[PDB]
Amino acid sequence: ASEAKQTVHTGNTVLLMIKGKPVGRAQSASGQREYGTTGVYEIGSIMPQEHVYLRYEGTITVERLRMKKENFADLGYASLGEEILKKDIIDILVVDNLTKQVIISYHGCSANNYNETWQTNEIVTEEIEFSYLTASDKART
Amino acid sequence: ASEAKQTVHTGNTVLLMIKGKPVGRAQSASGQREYGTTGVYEIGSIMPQEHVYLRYEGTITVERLRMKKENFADLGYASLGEEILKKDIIDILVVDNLTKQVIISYHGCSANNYNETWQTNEIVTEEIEFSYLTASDKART
Amino acid sequence: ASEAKQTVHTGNTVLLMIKGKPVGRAQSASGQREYGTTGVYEIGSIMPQEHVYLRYEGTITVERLRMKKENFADLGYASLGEEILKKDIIDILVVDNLTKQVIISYHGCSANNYNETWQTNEIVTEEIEFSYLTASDKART
Amino acid sequence: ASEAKQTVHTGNTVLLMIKGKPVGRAQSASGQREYGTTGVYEIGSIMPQEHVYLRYEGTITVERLRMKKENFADLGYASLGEEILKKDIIDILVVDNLTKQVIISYHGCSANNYNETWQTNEIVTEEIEFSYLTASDKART
Amino acid sequence: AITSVDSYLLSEIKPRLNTVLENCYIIDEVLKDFDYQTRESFKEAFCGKNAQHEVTVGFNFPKFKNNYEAHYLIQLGQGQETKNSLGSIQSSYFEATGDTLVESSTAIREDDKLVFTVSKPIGELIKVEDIEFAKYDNLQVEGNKVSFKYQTNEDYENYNANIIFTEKKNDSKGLVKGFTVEEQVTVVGLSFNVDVARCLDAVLKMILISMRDSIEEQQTFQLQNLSFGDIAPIIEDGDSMIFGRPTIIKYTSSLDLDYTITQDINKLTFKERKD
Amino acid sequence: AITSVDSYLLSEIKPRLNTVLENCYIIDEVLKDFDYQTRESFKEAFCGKNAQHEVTVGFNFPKFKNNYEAHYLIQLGQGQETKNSLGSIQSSYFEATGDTLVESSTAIREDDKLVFTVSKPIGELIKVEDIEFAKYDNLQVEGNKVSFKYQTNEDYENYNANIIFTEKKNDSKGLVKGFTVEEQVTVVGLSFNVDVARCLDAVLKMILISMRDSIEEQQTFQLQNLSFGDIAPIIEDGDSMIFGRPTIIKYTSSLDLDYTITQDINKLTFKERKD
Amino acid sequence: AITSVDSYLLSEIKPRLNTVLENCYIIDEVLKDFDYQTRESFKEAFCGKNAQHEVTVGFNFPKFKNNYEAHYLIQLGQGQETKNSLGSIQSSYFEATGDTLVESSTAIREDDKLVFTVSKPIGELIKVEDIEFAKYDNLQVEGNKVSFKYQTNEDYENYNANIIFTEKKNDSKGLVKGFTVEEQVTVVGLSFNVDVARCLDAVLKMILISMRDSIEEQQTFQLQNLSFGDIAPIIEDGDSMIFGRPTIIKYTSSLDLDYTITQDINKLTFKERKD
Amino acid sequence: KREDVIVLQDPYKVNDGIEEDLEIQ
Repeated sequence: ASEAKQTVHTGNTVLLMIKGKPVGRAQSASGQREYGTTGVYEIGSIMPQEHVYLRYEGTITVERLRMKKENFADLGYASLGEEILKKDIIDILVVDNLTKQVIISYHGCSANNYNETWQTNEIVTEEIEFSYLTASDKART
Repeated sequence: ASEAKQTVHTGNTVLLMIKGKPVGRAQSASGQREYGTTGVYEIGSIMPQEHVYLRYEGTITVERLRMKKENFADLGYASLGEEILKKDIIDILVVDNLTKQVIISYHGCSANNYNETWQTNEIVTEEIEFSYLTASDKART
Repeated sequence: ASEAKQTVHTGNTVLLMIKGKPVGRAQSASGQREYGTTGVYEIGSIMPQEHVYLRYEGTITVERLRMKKENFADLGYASLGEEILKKDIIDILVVDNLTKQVIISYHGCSANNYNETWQTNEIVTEEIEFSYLTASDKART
Repeated sequence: ASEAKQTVHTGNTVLLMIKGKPVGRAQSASGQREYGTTGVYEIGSIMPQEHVYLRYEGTITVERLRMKKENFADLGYASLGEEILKKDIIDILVVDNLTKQVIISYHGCSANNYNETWQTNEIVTEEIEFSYLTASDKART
Repeated sequence: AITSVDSYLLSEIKPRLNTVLENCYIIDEVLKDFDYQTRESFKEAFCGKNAQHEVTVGFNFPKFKNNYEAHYLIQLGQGQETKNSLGSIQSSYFEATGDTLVESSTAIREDDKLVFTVSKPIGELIKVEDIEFAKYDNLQVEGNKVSFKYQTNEDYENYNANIIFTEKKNDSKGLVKGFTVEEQVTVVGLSFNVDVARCLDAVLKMILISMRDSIEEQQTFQLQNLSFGDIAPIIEDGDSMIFGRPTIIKYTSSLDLDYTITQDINKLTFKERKD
Repeated sequence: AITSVDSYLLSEIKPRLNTVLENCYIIDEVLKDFDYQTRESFKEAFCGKNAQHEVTVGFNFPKFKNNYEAHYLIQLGQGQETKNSLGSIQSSYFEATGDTLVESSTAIREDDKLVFTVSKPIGELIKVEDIEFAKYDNLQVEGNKVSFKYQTNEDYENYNANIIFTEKKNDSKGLVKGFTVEEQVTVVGLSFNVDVARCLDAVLKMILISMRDSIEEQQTFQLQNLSFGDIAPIIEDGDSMIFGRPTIIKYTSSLDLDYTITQDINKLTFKERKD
Repeated sequence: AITSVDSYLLSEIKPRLNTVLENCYIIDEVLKDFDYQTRESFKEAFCGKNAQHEVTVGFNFPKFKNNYEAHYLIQLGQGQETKNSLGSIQSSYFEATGDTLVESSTAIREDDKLVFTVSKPIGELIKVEDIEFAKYDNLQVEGNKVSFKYQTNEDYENYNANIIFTEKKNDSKGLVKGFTVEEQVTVVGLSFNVDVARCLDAVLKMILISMRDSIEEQQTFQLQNLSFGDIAPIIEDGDSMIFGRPTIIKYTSSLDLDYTITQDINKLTFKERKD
Repeated sequence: KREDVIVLQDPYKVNDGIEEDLEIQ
């Protein structure tokens, strides 16, 4: 039996896709958003009379195991030097394994920092952190 | 036997409710309040002569498992871009499972930051932190 | 046998009392005091010629399990909004279970911050931090 | 057999003494000293030509289990308020259990901060941190 | 209030299990995921008002023979102390209070007040269903009955309310001394037919789920955890094996005792001194 | 919705295993790494439509003799509770919903709308294959059938679509109370020939891989983990030993129950007070 | 002061258990949660002054037959060292002191002072009930008796006070050398009737709760922890089984020894030197 | 099996009024 009213997402029901290509052996991803809320304090009140949105900052991180082929450097998505200046924006999509419907998409993603670890006793891993213009959860049912 | 004089609250005796809707698969929530107490020091005393309240800052966090439906983004409570500017305030209520009486309510809640984690070996989780104008524990017996 | 010359205090020989009322299901409490000692350095010496007391800062924290009744909010000791401004000072007493003699008392306690945690797998807990004017260990034998 | 040429100090061969009184149920103590060494850098050298001593700062901490009698507050060594201003300096001695010879003595000790912890499942503990004028290791054989 | 988890389990299980097995709709809801064959066989055997076969429940080591077609077996298990408060203090009470009771009570008219009657006196009123009395109504409790102003509420003269309240025992006051205990209790279903055991385990799980809304364990036995063992042959020396899947239930309760106080201050002797 | 992992495993394994053993290409893909001898022997024995020898699957402790040439043996194993929500609340539903169904349905013409028919009514429409209806199409569901505007879509009058949807049971509303359970189930292949056991284990691994795309465990039994034991002689007392390599499968599922609510507000009584 | 936990347990248990079983009100308070049948049976058997049946307590391995209707069995268990101080120093004393005593003593009139007499001399006065002597009262202890000024307190000539004090042994002084020990002691109730064992365990728990207010374990045996085992058949070789539920009690105590000092300084020899 | 752990008194048999070792003539 399978009652959809209580289902949740997991690692086996999600795909990470770039330019249609599913990135392989991807391990984890985290998303952050900051609206920069600030309160307004009058003289005759310790309490904040109201809150206001001021600034939108958002970053997304991706952890991956470096495949011998189609690594982020080979794919051209990342960069290692002045080649970065010629790299255009990208959109990173999280799409449902079952229906292939979209769960959340990040628009105008741009790379922030690049990390790779070479270790003796463990598989090679690399991490990338992007900064995006806007997020979207459209194209739903 | 059940002597009410010693009972305490637990995860099985509490409900988290928004706009009447009970949020599903909610895991944890924390509440913080800062009165900004400061002392007054005279010249002829190392001791603080008195303390005074100056500033009220309060935040509440919520941890949840992303259901495939009725997630904070789908519910319209959260936001992912400029849609936030059209989102009005909300009130988050913690209500007793037994009696449906209120334990504590936060008024004029506003969103501060949004966090979601996609991981391979664990269920998806998301965290939201709100900033509220005032708290209340009224409507008791 | 029981030789009092070596006895020590423990959780089973102490009571935490406010306004005569013993607070129930209290778990822990910590007390801090800072005299702000500073040294005096002359030109012809690297060593500090003397130390002097300058400023007295002290805080006490209390951890508790939220009983369904007589919680810090219901007791009126804490506050959740502008109600705080009408709350007067209190004295928090640590008294011996055996003799009901006093061990240490804090005078002119005032609330600094308020923390409460709602969790699924554990009993609800709340923490309060107070700032006090003076401490006393009088009324002994 | 017991060859003294290799012996070391331990918790069973040390006593902590104040004003001749051995403090009871003392657990640990740490001592810190800072000479504030700084280098001198010329224009024509990246290397530091020489180092110089500038400032002597030293602190000692003591951890204890609060006995029902002769606690640091009852002994008059510590203080809880303006009584501190009438407390004179003290000398804290670490003396050998075997010979009663001195190992290290701190002169002109003055109190910096006072910490006490009341906990439910563990014995009560208190911590004191002193600031001293000078240290000495005289009176040896 | 010392806690006997086994007796509470038995008292909760017996009527609730009988009610669940009474009707077919609930059983069909429970056994949705199971196959047609086992579901229908269990329904034919045990389900329905007129069921010929019947399940039973009891404690371990009974000197008499026990039915092994379908039975719930309970044994007490281990226990541990997990948390304590300062001085072992749990709560303070001014009036001795017993169990928490829920009673239905239709509203009644009195010359100045609408009232509800109750079986026993009131130590404290927790909640009245779907009511939030204001100052105007001036809610007052006077022993057995609770009352509110007649005039402005006169539309509700026969309100079919229900009440959650607490018994009153004495007017004395004292302190509650005790601690929290983390206890484990084992429950296993027995049947020479394995499919019956599986269905019995599923029913057990459902009634454990349903119990979480109960007043007593909401107030006394919070933090319920479950753990299931493997299907194993309980006995091999009979003509046919006994099959059962043990389950371990965990609870947290506050063992406590009321320490009375005879000290009551009613006068003050403020006098000065001279030298 | 109580979960019976063993029955789901059996239902997934039997048709899928039969289909996999039906054709030789898939088996050759599976057994790429094995040597020629064992691969070809297993293919000769079990593979192909016209295979004379056949594998079987069933639960443990069968009273009848069980074929030990090649068999899949299942036993239930342990279970544990891992995570909980506040008040044990999992989800809230306005309309009672059963299983999630996938049905193929060719498009049909209606005087104002193109429509798809379905076997059973609709509680909620999740997805229509390769379609993202816009406002202009005005997607509407009316019981059994789903519909969209005829005129601007008239090219697709016979679109061979398929539908993922959910059954409708009642119009009542309630709350879902339950928790998550982390369960372990053991599966072992049996054969007096060790090579057959190895190949059987490989086939088992492949079908477990293939199952991850299934709807039910995508919705119900997430977080699949595997663990393999050592090849051991299961029995030594026969004329020849039985060899098998147990495998442990882990799953996470949400045991839950639907708690109905009869409270429905339809009127408001806002009145002032006087003094 | 070396600690014998078993003897202290026996001495605390015997009179306290007898007093608890003396009256019915306390037993009814204890057994509130139990069913009517077992509660009333235990009350009939053991409770009341005129009870015919009686419980017993003793150590393990008694060479004589021991009553197995209801008995408390004690065994010493393990122990461990947990914490130490510098030089193993625990405390310093100027006057040798024995146990801490509590004595009731009615006030008496002396020509200049009100006084209380005591059984034995005083090494140190900890507390006098409901009194906080000021400087004016000039509290003084002179061996057996404690005294305060007559004139301004003359209203209290017959004050029914009680005293918590400490015995005096010698005028010598020394050091206390020792450490802390974390000890475990096992206690189990025995009965061929399981219900009697359950009730006995509940009574044991209550008396352990009550003991926490005792002077000795407040001063010597702090940090009490409890742990309960499963109900098990202690013996099967008799005509009928023995049933018991072991309980483990933990304590923390300070094993210590008084090291006397003969060095006493009474003169000083401050002299200069010349060269 | 012997009765040690639990002991019950000897059963209450119904007596007969016939004197034992009774002379007859």
